[PDB]
Amino acid sequence: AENLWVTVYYGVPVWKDAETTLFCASDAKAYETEKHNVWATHACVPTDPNPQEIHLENVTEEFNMWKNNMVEQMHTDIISLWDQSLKPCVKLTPLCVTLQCTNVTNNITDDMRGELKNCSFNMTTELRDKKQKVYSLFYRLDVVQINSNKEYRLINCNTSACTQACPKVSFEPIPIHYCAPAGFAILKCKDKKFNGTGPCPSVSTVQCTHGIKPVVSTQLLLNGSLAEEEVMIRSENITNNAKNILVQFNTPVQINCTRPNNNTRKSIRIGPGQAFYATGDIIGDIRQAHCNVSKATWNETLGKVVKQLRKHFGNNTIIRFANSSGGDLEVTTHSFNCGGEFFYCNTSGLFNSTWISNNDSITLPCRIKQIINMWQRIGQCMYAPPIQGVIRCVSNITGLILTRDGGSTNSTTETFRPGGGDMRDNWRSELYKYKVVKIEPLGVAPTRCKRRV
Amino acid sequence: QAQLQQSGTELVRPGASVTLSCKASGYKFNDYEIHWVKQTPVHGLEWIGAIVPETGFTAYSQKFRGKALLTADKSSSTVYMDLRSLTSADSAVFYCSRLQLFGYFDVWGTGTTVIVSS
Amino acid sequence: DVLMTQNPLSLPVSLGDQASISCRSSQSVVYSDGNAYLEWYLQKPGQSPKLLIYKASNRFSGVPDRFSASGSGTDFTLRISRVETEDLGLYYCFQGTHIPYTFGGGTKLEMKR
Amino acid sequence: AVGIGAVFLGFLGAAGSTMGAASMTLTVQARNLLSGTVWGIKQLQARVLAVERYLRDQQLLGIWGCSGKLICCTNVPWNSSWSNRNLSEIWDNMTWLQWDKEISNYTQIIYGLLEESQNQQEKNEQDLLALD
Amino acid sequence: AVGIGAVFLGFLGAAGSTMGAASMTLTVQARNLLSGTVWGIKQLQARVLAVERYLRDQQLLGIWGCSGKLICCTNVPWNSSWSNRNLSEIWDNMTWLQWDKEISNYTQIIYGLLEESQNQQEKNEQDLLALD
Amino acid sequence: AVGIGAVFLGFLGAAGSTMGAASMTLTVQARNLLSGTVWGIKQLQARVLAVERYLRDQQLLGIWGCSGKLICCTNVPWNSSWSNRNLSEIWDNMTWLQWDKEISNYTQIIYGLLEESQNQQEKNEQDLLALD
Ligand SMILES: *[C@@H]1O[C@H](CO)[C@@H](O[C@@H]2O[C@H](CO)[C@@H](O[C@@H]3O[C@H](CO[C@H]4O[C@H](CO)[C@@H](O)[C@H](O)[C@@H]4O)[C@@H](O)[C@H](O[C@H]4O[C@H](CO)[C@@H](O)[C@H](O)[C@@H]4O[C@H]4O[C@H](CO)[C@@H](O)[C@H](O)[C@@H]4O)[C@@H]3O)[C@H](O)[C@H]2NC(C)=O)[C@H](O)[C@H]1NC(C)=O
Ligand SMILES: *[C@@H]1O[C@H](CO)[C@@H](O[C@@H]2O[C@H](CO)[C@@H](O[C@@H]3O[C@H](CO[C@H]4O[C@H](CO)[C@@H](O)[C@H](O)[C@@H]4O)[C@@H](O)[C@H](O[C@H]4O[C@H](CO)[C@@H](O)[C@H](O)[C@@H]4O)[C@@H]3O)[C@H](O)[C@H]2NC(C)=O)[C@H](O)[C@H]1NC(C)=O
Ligand SMILES: *[C@@H]1O[C@H](CO)[C@@H](O[C@@H]2O[C@H](CO)[C@@H](O[C@@H]3O[C@H](CO[C@H]4O[C@H](CO)[C@@H](O)[C@H](O)[C@@H]4O)[C@@H](O)[C@H](O[C@H]4O[C@H](CO)[C@@H](O)[C@H](O)[C@@H]4O)[C@@H]3O)[C@H](O)[C@H]2NC(C)=O)[C@H](O)[C@H]1NC(C)=O
Ligand SMILES: *[C@@H]1O[C@H](CO)[C@@H](O[C@@H]2O[C@H](CO)[C@@H](O[C@@H]3O[C@H](CO)[C@@H](O)[C@H](O)[C@@H]3O)[C@H](O)[C@H]2NC(C)=O)[C@H](O)[C@H]1NC(C)=O
Ligand SMILES: *[C@@H]1O[C@H](CO)[C@@H](O[C@@H]2O[C@H](CO)[C@@H](O[C@@H]3O[C@H](CO)[C@@H](O)[C@H](O)[C@@H]3O)[C@H](O)[C@H]2NC(C)=O)[C@H](O)[C@H]1NC(C)=O
Ligand SMILES: *[C@@H]1O[C@H](CO)[C@@H](O[C@@H]2O[C@H](CO)[C@@H](O[C@@H]3O[C@H](CO)[C@@H](O)[C@H](O)[C@@H]3O)[C@H](O)[C@H]2NC(C)=O)[C@H](O)[C@H]1NC(C)=O
Ligand SMILES: *[C@@H]1O[C@H](CO)[C@@H](O[C@@H]2O[C@H](CO)[C@@H](O[C@@H]3O[C@H](CO)[C@@H](O)[C@H](O)[C@@H]3O)[C@H](O)[C@H]2NC(C)=O)[C@H](O)[C@H]1NC(C)=O
Ligand SMILES: *[C@@H]1O[C@H](CO)[C@@H](O[C@@H]2O[C@H](CO)[C@@H](O[C@@H]3O[C@H](CO)[C@@H](O)[C@H](O)[C@@H]3O)[C@H](O)[C@H]2NC(C)=O)[C@H](O)[C@H]1NC(C)=O
Ligand SMILES: *[C@@H]1O[C@H](CO)[C@@H](O[C@@H]2O[C@H](CO)[C@@H](O[C@@H]3O[C@H](CO)[C@@H](O)[C@H](O)[C@@H]3O)[C@H](O)[C@H]2NC(C)=O)[C@H](O)[C@H]1NC(C)=O
Ligand SMILES: *[C@@H]1O[C@H](CO)[C@@H](O[C@@H]2O[C@H](CO)[C@@H](O[C@@H]3O[C@H](CO)[C@@H](O)[C@H](O)[C@@H]3O)[C@H](O)[C@H]2NC(C)=O)[C@H](O)[C@H]1NC(C)=O
Ligand SMILES: *[C@@H]1O[C@H](CO)[C@@H](O[C@@H]2O[C@H](CO)[C@@H](O[C@@H]3O[C@H](CO)[C@@H](O)[C@H](O)[C@@H]3O)[C@H](O)[C@H]2NC(C)=O)[C@H](O)[C@H]1NC(C)=O
Ligand SMILES: *[C@@H]1O[C@H](CO)[C@@H](O[C@@H]2O[C@H](CO)[C@@H](O)[C@H](O)[C@H]2NC(C)=O)[C@H](O)[C@H]1NC(C)=O
Ligand SMILES: *[C@@H]1O[C@H](CO)[C@@H](O[C@@H]2O[C@H](CO)[C@@H](O)[C@H](O)[C@H]2NC(C)=O)[C@H](O)[C@H]1NC(C)=O
Ligand SMILES: *[C@@H]1O[C@H](CO)[C@@H](O)[C@H](O)[C@H]1NC(C)=O
Ligand SMILES: *[C@@H]1O[C@H](CO)[C@@H](O)[C@H](O)[C@H]1NC(C)=O
Ligand SMILES: *[C@@H]1O[C@H](CO)[C@@H](O)[C@H](O)[C@H]1NC(C)=O
Ligand SMILES: *[C@@H]1O[C@H](CO)[C@@H](O)[C@H](O)[C@H]1NC(C)=O
Ligand SMILES: *[C@@H]1O[C@H](CO)[C@@H](O)[C@H](O)[C@H]1NC(C)=O
Repeated sequence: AENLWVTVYYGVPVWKDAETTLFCASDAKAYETEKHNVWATHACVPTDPNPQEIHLENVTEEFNMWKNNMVEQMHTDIISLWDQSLKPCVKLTPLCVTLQCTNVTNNITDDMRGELKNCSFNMTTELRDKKQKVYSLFYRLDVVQINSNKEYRLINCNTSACTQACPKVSFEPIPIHYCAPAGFAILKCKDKKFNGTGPCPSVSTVQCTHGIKPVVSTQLLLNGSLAEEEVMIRSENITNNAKNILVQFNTPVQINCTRPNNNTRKSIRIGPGQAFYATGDIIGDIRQAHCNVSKATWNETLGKVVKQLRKHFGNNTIIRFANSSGGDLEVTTHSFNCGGEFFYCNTSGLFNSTWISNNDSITLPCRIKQIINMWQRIGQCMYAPPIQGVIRCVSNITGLILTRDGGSTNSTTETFRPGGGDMRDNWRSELYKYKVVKIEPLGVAPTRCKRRV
Repeated sequence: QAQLQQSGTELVRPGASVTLSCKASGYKFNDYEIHWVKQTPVHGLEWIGAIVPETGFTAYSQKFRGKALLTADKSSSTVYMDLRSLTSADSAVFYCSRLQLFGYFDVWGTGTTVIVSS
Repeated sequence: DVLMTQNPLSLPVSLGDQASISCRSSQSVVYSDGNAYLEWYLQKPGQSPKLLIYKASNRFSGVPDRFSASGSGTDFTLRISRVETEDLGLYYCFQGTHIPYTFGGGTKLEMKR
Repeated sequence: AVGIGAVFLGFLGAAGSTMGAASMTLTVQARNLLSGTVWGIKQLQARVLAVERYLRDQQLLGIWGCSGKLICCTNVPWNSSWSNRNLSEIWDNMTWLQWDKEISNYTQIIYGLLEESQNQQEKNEQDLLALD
Repeated sequence: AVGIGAVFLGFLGAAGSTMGAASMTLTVQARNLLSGTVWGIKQLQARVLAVERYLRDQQLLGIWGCSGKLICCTNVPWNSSWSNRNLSEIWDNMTWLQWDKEISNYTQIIYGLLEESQNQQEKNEQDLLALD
Repeated sequence: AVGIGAVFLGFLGAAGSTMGAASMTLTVQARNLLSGTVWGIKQLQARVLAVERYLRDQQLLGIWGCSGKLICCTNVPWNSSWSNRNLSEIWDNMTWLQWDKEISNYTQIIYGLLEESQNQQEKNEQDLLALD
């Protein structure tokens, strides 16, 4: 009896941290036509309905949203999808030509003076020996003067040739589910006050993650998930100011963005089967694009985030909000895509407040660009075709990306500024509750068994 | 004669732990799994947990996870709840009920009115 | 997670009439096996809850033909015909597919004199 | 209602249960192990790697004389050095994760002992078959 | 002449013969199961899928205690509900295709019963090994 | 010093040793068999082919009733036609390479005899199981 012997068990429920290649799944409804979408993937298998989520009682797991894999994989997959959706489209090599530009004083407002240029240029036709004189409207951010006459060129012409986005392909994000392959499991942290790292007392195993929409934006997380109980402040090292602070709201803040210009699209034949979609005359008045948020709602949300930040920086601390220090237009502005148009909004009014220890709306102007450098890459630029009519979109601000300034000693004041630029933080805000583990089905334990001779 | 018998009334002080019981008789204990539901007029009927006597598996709900501790004895065909850190909100009537896989709560108990008072 | 909404809170009815109880689920209750485990339970004053219908369509055990349930997915309804004095009590709808299970808000049947 | 037992019968459903109780759901994990341009290449590589891992595990089991079995009793006695813990403690209190953490140090020693025991048993079978 | 028996020994050669006679050519199909840029990707995917299917079948057989055997006798009694047909009828009149059509309804029930029987036998072996 | 025995325990370390001595290091080769854009395609094809070869070998072993064993004693008597050499000569003088060269001619005959013996044993088991 006291003589115990080794018994071998296969299929034991034990696992370890591991990295693998998850396979994406998309909702079946997405397969109803609408194949023209950047994120529409044929690889993504149909979503298994009535998903099953098994709760692992008494199991405590260690999570780390900052060293987490399955965020780098998501970044890579999104970038690859973006490139794949751009391969078949037109390369705008002929567009790198001298332009004779002039201002559009055609019922513009004082804030839109010089923002639009009326540029005329010679272009190749479908016949190699013929040329056409055409004109288009270009945003001042897309053309740079070259030096009487005033000649311009596209900003990208000394770096690379831009690929025109296919007009039928949509930029609207669609939910994507990441699923574990054979021999692997995805563990979900069900704790509602989880700060992204450390043990998670409440754990469950899921076949696939919740549908995560690949929303690309800076300084403001849009259309994401909301904290269930309180505003969550998450940082790899809160004391270290070099680390971005990810803020998750418990209630959304509605943001209304519009491009009030009635744009007109114009097709120009660049070559055999090649079309360049230019911008024709704007029908009506020319006015600045802008976004609106409720003043009271934003103030309440800022008060809440300040309340949660004081838990990390002391009660009697002055918390200040300031606009971006500087950098490229992508990071210093709230960048996002609104119905196929790319916005660059000046959020200086959203982050203008100092908080003491004790029906109006905020209109923040926005600028439009058509030459897009996504994923912080250089040499791969995309030209966004113009969109006819008036653009309008409504979104939820579900979080922030903040950066703290290095203060000398303890100056009883902390100033936070909006950040972003690295989309891995955007995915990280949705995958913080997930991890991938590898099953280890082989187990040896003492049992009072003995084999024959 | 499948019946479930539980204690009638237990009066204890707040911050203490009470041990209830649910005697299973007249039917093979193993085959069915015993569930518990509280009967309160303010929060309504809620499910606490359910045990399988065979493997001892204990399933709980997040609304009463933690303090609720469920144990069973196969020899005596008994299922107990050990509820700790009792407050006024815990005073209600607890019904112990049996269930089968892909089955139904055919038979219930008489209830157990618990009062938390010093 | 599975919110079980039951309406109306009180359902007055005269003896011999028909009373209808509506109970709506927040999400789908159909399990992977293909069956929907939604049950209706009745609690009399001073008595423990009693099972009436299982599977939302099948009769528990020779319960009256008066007690008939129907519905699908989000919407489920229990109908009681020829109301009798013994039918007084609280009716509760309950789904048993997604853990944690939840009980209905409760409908208080009231007989009329 | 389906009942909470179906959860126990789900993938990793017994991860939190006692290893004695978790020993009754081995087949779930065992079957999950075989469940079933650059994206296609990566998916194919993952599938091939999973197949290779499963085959390596099966080859190990066969090398221990445990081929085709999920629970295999052996001739290797248990050393108190690996774990002086009782039997009731192990099979009624701990879970497989905790136990793996405890005995992770001696796993290779146990594997080598199992291999040696199987080789000795095979040659003893062959020698008794040198005698019959 | 080679003779018509070589045809019987060919792949699926016994598909039309009585299942009793077809039981003597199982190895042919069993071996055929493992016989051996976009085009290469598709071919590789097909090969990997075939390997996965074979491994799943072998894992099932092992889970029933039938590992390594082409014919495996079990402890599960035959239910008359599945088929009240006689033994001579089944093994001297019908073919495997007809029989599969007949019993396709109860296949999952039989598989579950086989799994339960193997689990019971394994734990009974372990319990008798708790006694020796 | 590690000693020259570790060399004997290395991959193919016993290739030059007598087959009797090389029979004690089978597991090394057995495990090596599963060790673990155009370049990726070729690597994946090689891995899949290795897996297929290993599975074919295992299926053959199972078809001979030798599943899960590295040394498997059979019921097929040895023909003097294949090799009239003694036992001591074979198992204390020659090596596996020399022996393979000698008996390469009769390998298919031996394989067929093993298959027939396993089929006969399986049906005899089934017939004794027709009697019990
Ligand atoms: C956060 O989440 C919100 C909500 O999910 C999201 O706002 C939504 O954005 C989408 C995508 O831009 C909007 O969908 C567009 O809607 C307009 C307006 O019509 C819609 O609404 C009316 C009234 O409700 C409905 O009757 C109507 O059916 C539409 O639903 C449409 O005009 C758009 O359609 C064009 O684009 C589609 C892109 O896939 C094409 O499929 C479609 O065929 C249309 O293109 C065609 O016509 C164009 C104009 O003639 C032409 O230029 C094209 O070449 C082509 O011929 C589109 O369906 C949706 O309305 C928004 N919802 C709200 C409430 O605002 C936010 O954008 C999101 N935030 C972020 C940052 O992602
Ligand atoms: C960006 O810059 C481009 C310049 O390349 C502008 O395009 C020009 O816009 C002007 C003004 O809208 C156009 O001039 C108008 O052209 C019309 C069509 O031309 C036909 O008719 C004239 C005779 O009138 C012929 O000579 C010609 O060959 C065509 O057959 C004319 O109908 C207009 O005439 C009207 O206005 C004049 C004003 O004096 C009256 O006298 C007339 O009676 C009549 O009422 C006018 O001449 C010009 O043609 C456009 N050129 C091109 C190449 O498009 C864009 O408008 C500008 N966009 C923005 C946003 O600034
Ligand atoms: C994000 O958004 C914020 C505001 O939301 C911007 O901050 C503003 O930046 C501008 C500079 O671009 C600041 O300057 C203001 O410019 C106005 C326009 O100037 C023209 O008109 C005056 C005559 O009125 C001319 O002298 C001048 O040369 C220009 O032709 C001025 O009118 C403003 O002056 C007003 O305020 C001052 C101070 O109170 C008074 O003395 C004046 O009399 C007048 O009332 C002013 O100079 C502007 O002040 C900034 N606003 C704030 C709130 O600070 C950010 O620049 C923007 N970010 C980016 C990247 O664009
Ligand atoms: C597109 O291609 C056309 C055709 O080559 C260009 O037009 C040409 O431009 C040149 C220089 O601007 C002109 O030369 C100048 O002509 C004037 C008028 O006689 C003269 O005074 C100057 O000294 C100089 O020689 C040329 O005549 C003109 N040709 C035509 C047919 O218009 C045009 O500049 C190109 N770019 C655009 C935006 O159109
Ligand atoms: C998120 O939450 C986790 C835990 O819930 C935090 O990690 C914990 O942080 C505390 C300090 O804030 C650590 O305590 C320290 O331990 C070291 C070593 O023992 C000691 O020298 C220090 O004096 C201090 O006591 C604790 O160990 C650590 N736990 C883990 C598991 O890492 C984390 O800081 C939180 N992060 C944010 C951004 O809120
Ligand atoms: C989170 O960030 C804080 C601040 O960056 C880290 O604390 C810092 O740790 C470094 C060491 O890596 C300290 O530098 C050392 O300081 C001592 C004394 O001043 C000096 O003798 C050493 O030669 C070295 O320079 C630094 O002072 C310290 N600062 C603060 C404010 O704590 C912290 O370690 C980070 N946490 C993690 C988990 O990385
Ligand atoms: C963002 O908020 C601004 C206001 O802060 C909105 O601008 C306002 O837009 C409305 C409707 O487009 C304008 O109404 C107009 O009023 C005049 C005079 O009463 C009337 O004659 C017109 O028929 C029209 O109703 C309003 O003037 C304009 N400005 C203000 C100060 O209210 C803007 O539309 C908002 N945009 C989004 C996307 O939410
Ligand atoms: C962003 O745009 C949305 C529209 O998609 C705005 O929502 C709409 O706001 C108007 C207010 O101008 C609401 O009308 C009001 O409704 C209340 C009752 O809720 C009524 O008492 C008022 O007399 C007025 O009719 C409208 O219902 C509402 N619709 C929706 C679907 O929300 C939103 O306010 C805009 N937000 C910002 C910050 O501009
Ligand atoms: C963040 O907020 C501050 C304060 O509101 C902004 O500072 C302001 O920036 C603008 C534009 O950079 C300055 O405008 C001036 O424009 C004339 C036009 O020629 C130029 O000559 C001047 O040198 C200057 O750039 C404005 O003076 C300045 N005001 C102050 C008090 O510093 C800052 O731009 C905002 N940054 C972002 C990224 O939003
Ligand atoms: C960021 O916040 C600061 C302070 O909260 C804002 O500066 C303030 O802007 C208001 C609005 O123009 C100024 O009030 C005005 O003062 C002039 C006299 O200078 C008066 O004639 C007007 O009728 C109006 O009352 C206020 O003086 C000014 N204060 C300071 C210290 O600058 C700033 O505008 C905010 N920036 C953004 C982008 O929201
Ligand atoms: C942005 O935030 C708003 C407000 O949180 C979100 O609107 C909310 O969306 C949910 C789900 O679509 C709505 O719940 C639904 O209600 C209907 C009844 O109207 C019910 O049949 C569904 O089963 C579901 O429970 C919720 O009512 C709605 N909130 C409001 C005030 O209408 C919106 O989805 C967020 N996302 C955006 C704007 O992209
Ligand atoms: C047309 O737009 C140009 C700018 O693109 C105006 O030229 C000047 O531009 C500088 C900045 O680039 C401003 O500071 C000046 O105020 C602008 N005006 C002047 C007179 O220098 C130009 O004025 C606009 N109008 C015309 C007719 O060309
Ligand atoms: C933008 O301008 C176009 C001009 O083409 C407007 O389209 C016209 O709209 C009117 C009134 O709805 C119709 O009678 C015309 O037949 C339309 N013409 C065409 C070519 O579509 C369009 O409505 C404008 N958009 C907005 C928002 O005002
Ligand atoms: C147990 O371990 C000790 C220390 O390594 C060793 O001396 C002893 O031989 C081992 N006994 C068995 C039975 O494994
Ligand atoms: C045979 O099937 C019937 C009907 O499903 C069932 O009641 C009985 O238990 C089964 N018996 C066996 C031995 O499988
Ligand atoms: C099956 O065998 C029995 C033997 O008693 C026989 O009576 C019966 O007729 C046979 N079945 C058929 C279909 O003839
Ligand atoms: C041995 O080989 C000879 C010649 O092929 C054959 O006649 C004989 O039957 C064989 N005997 C055995 C036992 O294999
Ligand atoms: C094989 O063994 C026999 C034993 O009788 C012996 O006579 C014979 O010489 C041996 N073979 C050789 C090649 O010596």
